[PDB]
Amino acid sequence: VQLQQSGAELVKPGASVKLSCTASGFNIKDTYMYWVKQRPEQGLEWIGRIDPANGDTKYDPKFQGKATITTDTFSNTAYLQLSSLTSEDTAVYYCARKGLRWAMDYWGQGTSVTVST
Amino acid sequence: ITEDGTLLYTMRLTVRAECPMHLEDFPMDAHACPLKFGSYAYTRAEVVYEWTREPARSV
Amino acid sequence: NIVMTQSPKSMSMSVGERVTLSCKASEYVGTYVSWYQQKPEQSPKLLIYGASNRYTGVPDRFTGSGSATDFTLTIGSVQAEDLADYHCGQSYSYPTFGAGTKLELK
Repeated sequence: VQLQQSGAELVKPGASVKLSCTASGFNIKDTYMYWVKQRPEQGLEWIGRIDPANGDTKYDPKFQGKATITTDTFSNTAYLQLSSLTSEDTAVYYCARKGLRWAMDYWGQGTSVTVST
Repeated sequence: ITEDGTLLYTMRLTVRAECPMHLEDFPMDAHACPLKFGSYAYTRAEVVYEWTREPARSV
Repeated sequence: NIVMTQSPKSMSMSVGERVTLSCKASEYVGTYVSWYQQKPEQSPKLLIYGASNRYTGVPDRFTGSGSATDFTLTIGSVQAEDLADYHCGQSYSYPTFGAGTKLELK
């Protein structure tokens, strides 16, 4: 109904990041939550999902280890945390929720992660 | 019953279901046996069904 | 992994003519195929969920058609506010998206 993502972030290479996504209009427990990155003029790439009811999470294999997704039932927020990132992942990151036919009906506005020195 | 009002309801069944077979290649034949379920008495405007996990992992 | 192939990669066209976008699935994905529209600097917007189910607020000129492995998004009476990237994504398994189609005005 309304996903509110954190602001844009500039991060030094090799550091860590913590993106946020506050849901308004529904309980995150009632759906799955999705994080999706998109490089400039490129296709959408799926990172992983979380089930806030249990905390069970799944990750795209190429994001195994590098990304971790956690939830907070109290604040109705989903968190994407990137442990150690190079310059390649200087892409926008999207927060979306599961929809009717397992479609992604509501997306976040996107947090622009740019990395340089 | 979870405190938020979410219900889990499971039951053990033995289901016998029609599998219409086309036996032209018998006994070298392969079949796709369906299992269709839905709501009696409730239309799509009242009750909808969805798979609990990814569809590929829900059976 | 189910890889979805989207064709054409880019296509230019004129207003008011029927344009069809095709998506191909590597494996079986019954009808859990979605079509998203992304205008520049905007998040994707769900247009078609399932196979051939318009999402609320989608004009009746957007038509989705599906199969086990072949899906198409058809725009009928095209308008000038349809210039956007179009992505197809499967949801039968862990979600994967196609490259997308960059619509152009010509």
